[PDB]
Amino acid sequence: SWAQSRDEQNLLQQKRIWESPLLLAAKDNDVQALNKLLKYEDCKVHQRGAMGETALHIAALYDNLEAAMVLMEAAPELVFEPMTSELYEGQTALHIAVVNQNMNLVRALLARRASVSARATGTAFRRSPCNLIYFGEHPLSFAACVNSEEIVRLLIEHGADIRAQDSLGNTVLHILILQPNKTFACQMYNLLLSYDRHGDHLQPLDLVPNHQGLTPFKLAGVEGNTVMFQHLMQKRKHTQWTYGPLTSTLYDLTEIDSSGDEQSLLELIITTKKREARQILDQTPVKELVSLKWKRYGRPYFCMLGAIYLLYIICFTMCCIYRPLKPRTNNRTSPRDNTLLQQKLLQEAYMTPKDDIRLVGELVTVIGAIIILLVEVPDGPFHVLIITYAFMVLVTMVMRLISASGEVVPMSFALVLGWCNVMYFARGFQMLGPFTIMIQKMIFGDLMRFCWLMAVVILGFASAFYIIFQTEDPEELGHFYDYPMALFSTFELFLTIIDGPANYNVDLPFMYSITYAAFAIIATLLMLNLLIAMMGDTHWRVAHERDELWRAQIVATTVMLERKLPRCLWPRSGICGREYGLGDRWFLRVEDRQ
Amino acid sequence: SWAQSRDEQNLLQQKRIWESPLLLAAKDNDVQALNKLLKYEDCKVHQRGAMGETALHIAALYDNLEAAMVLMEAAPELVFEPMTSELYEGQTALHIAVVNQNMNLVRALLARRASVSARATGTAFRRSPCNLIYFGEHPLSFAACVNSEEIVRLLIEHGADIRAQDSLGNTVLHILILQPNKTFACQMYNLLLSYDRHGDHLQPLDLVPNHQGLTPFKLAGVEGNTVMFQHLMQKRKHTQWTYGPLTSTLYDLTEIDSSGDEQSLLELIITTKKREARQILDQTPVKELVSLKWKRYGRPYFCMLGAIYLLYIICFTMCCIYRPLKPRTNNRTSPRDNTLLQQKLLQEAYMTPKDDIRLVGELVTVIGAIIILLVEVPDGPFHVLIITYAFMVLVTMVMRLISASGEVVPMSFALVLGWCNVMYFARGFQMLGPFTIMIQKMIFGDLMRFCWLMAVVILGFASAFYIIFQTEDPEELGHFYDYPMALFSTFELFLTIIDGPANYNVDLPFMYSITYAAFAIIATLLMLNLLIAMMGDTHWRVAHERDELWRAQIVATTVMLERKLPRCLWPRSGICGREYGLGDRWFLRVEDRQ
Ligand SMILES: CCCCCCCC/C=C\CCCCCCCC(=O)O[C@@H](COC(=O)CCCCCCCCCCCCCCC)COP(=O)([O-])OCC[N+](C)(C)C
Ligand SMILES: CCCCCCCC/C=C\CCCCCCCC(=O)O[C@@H](COC(=O)CCCCCCCCCCCCCCC)COP(=O)([O-])OCC[N+](C)(C)C
Ligand SMILES: CCCCCCCC/C=C\CCCCCCCC(=O)O[C@@H](COC(=O)CCCCCCCCCCCCCCC)COP(=O)([O-])OCC[N+](C)(C)C
Ligand SMILES: CCCCCCCC/C=C\CCCCCCCC(=O)O[C@@H](COC(=O)CCCCCCCCCCCCCCC)COP(=O)([O-])OCC[N+](C)(C)C
Ligand SMILES: CC(C)CCC[C@@H](C)[C@H]1CC[C@@H]2[C@H]3CC=C4C[C@H](OC(=O)CCC(=O)O)CC[C@]4(C)[C@@H]3CC[C@@]21C
Ligand SMILES: CC(C)CCC[C@@H](C)[C@H]1CC[C@@H]2[C@H]3CC=C4C[C@H](OC(=O)CCC(=O)O)CC[C@]4(C)[C@@H]3CC[C@@]21C
Ligand SMILES: CC(C)CCC[C@@H](C)[C@H]1CC[C@@H]2[C@H]3CC=C4C[C@H](OC(=O)CCC(=O)O)CC[C@]4(C)[C@@H]3CC[C@@]21C
Ligand SMILES: CC(C)CCC[C@@H](C)[C@H]1CC[C@@H]2[C@H]3CC=C4C[C@H](OC(=O)CCC(=O)O)CC[C@]4(C)[C@@H]3CC[C@@]21C
Ligand SMILES: CC(C)CCC[C@@H](C)[C@H]1CC[C@@H]2[C@H]3CC=C4C[C@H](OC(=O)CCC(=O)O)CC[C@]4(C)[C@@H]3CC[C@@]21C
Ligand SMILES: [Ca+2]
Ligand SMILES: [Ca+2]
Repeated sequence: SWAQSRDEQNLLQQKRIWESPLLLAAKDNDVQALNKLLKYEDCKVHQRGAMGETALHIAALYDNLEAAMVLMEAAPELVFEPMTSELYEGQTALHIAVVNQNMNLVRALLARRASVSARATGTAFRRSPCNLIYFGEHPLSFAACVNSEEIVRLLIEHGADIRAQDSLGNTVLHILILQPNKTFACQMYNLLLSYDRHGDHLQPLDLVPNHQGLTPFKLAGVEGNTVMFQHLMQKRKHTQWTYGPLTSTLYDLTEIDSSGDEQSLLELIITTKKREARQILDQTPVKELVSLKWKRYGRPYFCMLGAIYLLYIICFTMCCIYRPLKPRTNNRTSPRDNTLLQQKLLQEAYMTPKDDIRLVGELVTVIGAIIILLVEVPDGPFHVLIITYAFMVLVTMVMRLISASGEVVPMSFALVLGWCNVMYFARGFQMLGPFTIMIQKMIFGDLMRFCWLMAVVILGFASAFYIIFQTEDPEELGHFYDYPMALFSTFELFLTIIDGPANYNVDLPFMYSITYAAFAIIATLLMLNLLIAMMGDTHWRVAHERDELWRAQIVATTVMLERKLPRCLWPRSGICGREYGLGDRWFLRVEDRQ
Repeated sequence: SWAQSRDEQNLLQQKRIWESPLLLAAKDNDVQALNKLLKYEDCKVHQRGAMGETALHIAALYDNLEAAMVLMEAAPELVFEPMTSELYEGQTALHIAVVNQNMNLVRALLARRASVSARATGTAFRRSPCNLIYFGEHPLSFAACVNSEEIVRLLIEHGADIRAQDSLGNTVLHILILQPNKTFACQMYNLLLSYDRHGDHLQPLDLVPNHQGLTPFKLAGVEGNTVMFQHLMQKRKHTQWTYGPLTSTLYDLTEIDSSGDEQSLLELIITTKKREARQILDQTPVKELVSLKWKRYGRPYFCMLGAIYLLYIICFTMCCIYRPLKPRTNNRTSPRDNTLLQQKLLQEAYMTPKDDIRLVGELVTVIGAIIILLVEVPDGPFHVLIITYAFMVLVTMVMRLISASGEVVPMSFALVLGWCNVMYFARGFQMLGPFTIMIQKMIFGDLMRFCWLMAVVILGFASAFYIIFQTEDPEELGHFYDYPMALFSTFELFLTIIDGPANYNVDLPFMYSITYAAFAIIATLLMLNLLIAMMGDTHWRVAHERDELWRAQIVATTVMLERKLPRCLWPRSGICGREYGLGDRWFLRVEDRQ
């Protein structure tokens, strides 16, 4: 399909080199083969192939200085060449010898008036996961990424705009953050900003956003580039006083903190898929800012929401304890029919003043449900449950207003959805927070992978056991009446949570006692203690990084509280300017000791 | 509040520097800006701000030699300056340039008759956890802590008392033990004691106590400073003979052992909150002294107390086995009323001579209870239980003397409080001692953190299950009658200590079998084996450091036995002086091999 075609275009490129001898001698520099063909007939000086390549392209792509130079006097009208077939579209040979770091050949290109503007918008230059280089779309963006100091100075002299944006809006400082060698990215970064000693009006190149709106300070935090992040912090510092080993220092907090309706750096670190971005979250202004927001305004508001939710769940719980039951009207259709009670009706529900006090609690309940949805629906996993909990009150609101069957099951959902959301509020404690991360990674990581192997062993053995108690007396190790019940027995004999079956009274069915021994060795010993050994590794894995998993829970919570509460209750953190003479910016003081 | 105000006072300091140009040019040395203002109008030569700072202070705090010297001829009447607003109170600039290690500027201060006496009693110099330096309150105490060898010699020449005590009584040798760099603390320590070649009367500076009474030998043991501790031991040694690889050595034991009613070093290491202090407990005189006290007098007395307590608990146990029961008077109020017996009365209790022998045992019991309280109340966790055990005998003493209901429950406390105090006496064995440390750290470390998450899952599911068996026949998986009993069922289905419920006889309630499968995956597999993986780490953690946890149990026990037993049964450990000609001190011989 796609990658098949891309490999075909590589060898069909290899074919048309071997077709034309001018294209062939461009690869291996046979100057004899070159200057024979040039002193001959015209012989297709700009004939293209599948990709749009030329002989000057191939001599550059296979590192031929001499074969290219002889071709230059032969045809100087070429050099402005857009290699263009949908995947290489825009690329020049002046792109090529820069990526190959060929300083002699790009000198001859800039001698013949090369184009340091050319936008390589071909799909092998997009920022995609299927293209394992992203160097930009410009020669100066190419020269920067490959650590090519000489050429970088050379290109700008010939008119290479340091400010030019590619088809994602990224400047060359945005592209240097995306490079995998984080240390060599730093040195080429300063060389481009040094040359921006001109042009300080309109965001002097280290404030210019892309189409996403991010600056190179905020993009280093989103991409997790901590080395570039600690570099750019030094511009946003201010040493204040150095009394011995003490040191006071102000941090800038204009792009780190919530400037306005813009997405702050703490919002973008939480709302990203990249895992390395959460190592920004303990750097020297950020860790102090989160601790200041949590200890002074985040933890008091979170504990008061945790207490109001705890009373509301009791005010839910006590109403569904006292739910309208009555003795039944009809009688037993079977001896197995074994209810002794029945749901009451709304007409005869609220008769006493005792029940008048009850419906207060249920009106506290239902009003709480529409408050939840009006908060949440106009927008992690506890978001899903609290929407499901509000849904389950408004289900059994509807079912009682038309007085129908099965109130219990929408409530049977509701309690465990309701009370396990108190475990949400366990993140407000250092020593209880990452316990819920353990619970998740065991379910979605260890249960949901091994569960398929457990259920295969169930349906194997539970069918195997149900043909042994089908032709028997169903009260006498009646652990198997039904393929439903046999899936309920073997689920609870795998786990050893009910008794391993035996009756020891009657002449027992034979093949069973062979079979349950086969079962109990492989289920209750081998595959149950597989899972216990699995989840023991998950516990060890999450308890190891337990501090940094809790800190990411606090940043997620503090951002969530700050956006939704009104500004008159969440004061802006830090010390304001304009009275201490620093600017209108909002700073933060940190004092340390070395 | 507090730290908010402290940061405001740092930037308001930064404001009033930027207000007055004399204060501004004190920071960055603009001598031009200085000598313009000085050849002008008087212009407030000693105007203060919020903190009481001066221009000579700011030039010293921001390291200006030249700006300070020009200011000295301008106003030589300053230098005696008490910077004084409640938090900086007492501090001189002569304090400041010493902490900044500015040897040229303090030369010009001592040229202009500086004050090496000044007591920086401001709250930013107290020994508090919120001030992360404690260098003392004096310039010589400052110069010592910052490792400033040159200035330390210089100050004493200008009359810096090495013996001066700050507002906690600590001398400079006390303050050098509190410094975090333990190796550089040692070298500056000797330089101050070398200069105490004068003044040997009245405790020659290495015996002088603070207001707590501690010497620098005993303070190094309380603070856990093992490097300073092994240093000061060398003064308290005596090599005795060196026969080949053998070596005999006497240790001093005047401050290590219990000199009298004073608090010995072994008492202060146990009664401290610092954790590093228990690494003193295996140094070369201390480890031999504890082993000598334990093997010769501690372990015999502890095993005899462990045997007398074991007989007393049997003498408690057998009486509350034979407790006054009789057949009941009334009859069954319900079929569920199912006692077949009743408490007897004190009148008809002691009728036979068999019961006369019983009350002997109970008088052994009660006398044992008031002995415990008369021992203990006029003063760790086994202290709390043995006071609670003595309380529970004297509860059921009172209840029988007025012949009332419920003897059993104060006794039901009493047994498990009584017999688990035998586990106290497991510290008298090397291989049984730190088992009780495991039991504590699992309860207060692993249970009491995760218990909140277990109970949340209980009330979630046990409410969820109790609405499924409310409208049923309560004898048929009657594991749920009551929200009390449902909290008792789900506590014992979480733990899988009772059978996972099933009846398999009647048409079963439907939503239950969905729900218990939801429950048994998350309770009996996921969250129960969370705790087993948690407490397995606690076991590994305590069994790793199991020798040094047992040795701290012995020091705690030996000190406790020695204080309470009379002196005529606990002889003073070691070899006395005054007959072997060493002094009146009590020494200890150790023989080793290298
Ligand atoms: C990890 C997730 C695992 C999910 C599955 C775990 C189980 C959850 C499944 C279902 C959840 C609950 C729904 C009930 C469905 C069963 C219907 C039933 O029992 O009816 C009948 C049986 O009929 C059957 O046996 C149907 C089952 C076919 C074999 C299993 C395939 C389904 C899953 C496999 C997919 C492979 C996935 C695994 C590998 C990829 C009942 O018969 P009876 O009334 O007793 O008749 C008496 C006979 N007499 C009349 C002669 C006297
Ligand atoms: C994980 C592995 C664990 C083992 C699990 C087994 C794995 C496979 C093992 C063995 C596979 C072979 C199974 C043959 C079964 C047919 C025999 C028969 O019909 O029984 C007859 C009984 O008479 C007997 O009991 C004779 C003995 C048969 C089994 C011999 C020991 C097998 C295990 C040796 C050691 C194992 C070596 C393990 C390797 C270390 C008939 O029974 P009945 O009572 O007369 O009446 C029946 C009436 N009914 C039909 C209505 C009910
Ligand atoms: C780690 C420590 C955990 C502590 C809690 C663990 C549990 C220990 C708690 C208590 C210990 C024992 C005391 C008994 C109290 C219950 C009273 C009761 O059952 O009465 C009644 C119910 O009423 C209730 O349901 C009250 C419980 C409200 C919800 C739970 C809140 C309390 C704990 C949560 C605090 C959050 C802390 C967790 C997160 C921060 C009994 O009802 P009935 O008689 O069957 O009536 C039949 C109805 N009929 C009349 C229609 C027929
Ligand atoms: C940790 C997770 C473990 C799973 C736990 C479950 C989690 C959530 C799962 C599912 C949520 C949805 C629940 C819907 C229940 C309502 C249906 C109903 O009313 O039943 C009817 C029965 O008729 C049936 O049995 C129809 C089948 C319903 C369930 C289908 C399989 C669900 C699990 C698929 C596989 C799971 C996939 C798991 C992912 C790998 C009514 O019953 P009745 O007998 O006719 O009479 C009732 C009388 N009574 C009211 C007095 C009692
Ligand atoms: C009816 C009376 C008693 C008024 C009180 C009702 C409260 C019980 C509810 C109403 C809506 C509120 C909620 C509003 C929305 C939020 C979402 C929040 O969602 C998450 O769990 C974040 C998910 C994640 O990050 O993993 C948790 C509950 C919270 C703070 C609130 C919890 C409690 C509140 C105050
Ligand atoms: C009543 C019957 C029909 C089923 C009810 C069981 C499940 C639907 C619920 C109830 C309790 C569980 C929850 C309990 C707690 C966890 C932690 C987890 O929290 C996190 O996301 C960790 C990261 C963070 O907190 O930020 C999210 C939900 C999860 C897996 C669970 C999701 C689903 C579970 C199995
Ligand atoms: C009535 C007749 C049988 C006389 C014998 C009574 C003994 C059973 C009791 C009386 C009070 C004594 C106690 C006195 C006080 C101490 C406190 C000691 O406290 C602790 O557990 C230390 C706590 C800790 O360091 O963690 C334990 C028991 C002990 C030695 C004694 C145990 C046994 C004694 C001899
Ligand atoms: C009868 C019912 C109502 C409750 C009785 C149970 C608890 C009150 C007691 C009985 C046994 C336990 C104790 C058993 C032994 C441990 C070891 C622990 O010993 C230590 O302090 C270790 C350090 C040292 O020994 O010096 C202190 C008490 C502890 C946790 C326990 C404290 C409380 C427990 C749970
Ligand atoms: C073995 C564990 C740790 C997890 C492995 C896979 C589970 C995801 C599967 C295995 C088979 C189970 C099923 C087994 C049979 C039941 C019957 C249930 O409804 C009924 O038919 C019985 C209701 C009644 O008896 O009235 C629906 C699905 C359920 C809980 C199960 C759903 C999920 C389970 C736990
Ligand atoms: Ca059982
Ligand atoms: Ca069992």
